[PDB]
Amino acid sequence: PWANPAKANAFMKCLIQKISTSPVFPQQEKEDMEEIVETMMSAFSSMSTSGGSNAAKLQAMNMAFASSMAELVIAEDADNPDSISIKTEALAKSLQQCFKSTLGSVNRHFIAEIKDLIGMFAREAA
Amino acid sequence: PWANPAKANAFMKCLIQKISTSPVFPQQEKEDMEEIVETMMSAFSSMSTSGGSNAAKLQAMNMAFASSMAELVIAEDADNPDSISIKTEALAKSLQQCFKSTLGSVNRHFIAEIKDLIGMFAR
Repeated sequence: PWANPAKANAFMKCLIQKISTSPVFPQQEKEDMEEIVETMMSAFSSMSTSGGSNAAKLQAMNMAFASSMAELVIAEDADNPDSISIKTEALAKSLQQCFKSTLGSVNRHFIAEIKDLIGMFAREAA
Repeated sequence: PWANPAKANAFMKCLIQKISTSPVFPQQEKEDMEEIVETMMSAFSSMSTSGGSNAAKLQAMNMAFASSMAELVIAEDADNPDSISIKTEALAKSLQQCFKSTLGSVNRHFIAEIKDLIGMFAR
């Protein structure tokens, strides 16, 4: 995944541009996805050595970022499993494009865990 | 869950005290868990209540806080996955008493979610 704050920050700014410019998500989702990832990037700065190694911490902080986006897609459209499916692809593609415009290679390890987080979080509502 | 700032600080102080006093957790994980729970709870205090932390924004942070503790346990399986239930039940206990001592009852949902989160993060 990411490590340097210069990479995680530019990843969020790309993501906040892809999300806010995505008509798939209603305005209630565009600003909630805004503050959710904005509260995360402010946290990926208050680390142990800030932009440092962390490992366990950086890993856990990545699953917090993934679960926050995974649940947000679920919690805002749990009534319709169809919208959940189309917004998962609209979110995942916005991720993959930002992995390319900041790193140059998509790491499916973080994207597959999101689709596994969305898949599990969907059934917990059932 | 720990939306409003007052509720979040009491749960934070309880959790940090329960993790530091636990013998199951090693020395390093007590530190990394403290950083994650202080980092996560400061995110809850930025919005809080039901207006700033709406249901969608709250439930996202809840599982974010649940996954941050779940993966931290999953990552530091330095004793091997062979024995991670001891750290799962210990985190489950520490959450149950902090639930009762700061909110009145226990939330069997947020507890079993961590069980699902730890279980799925294992594979």
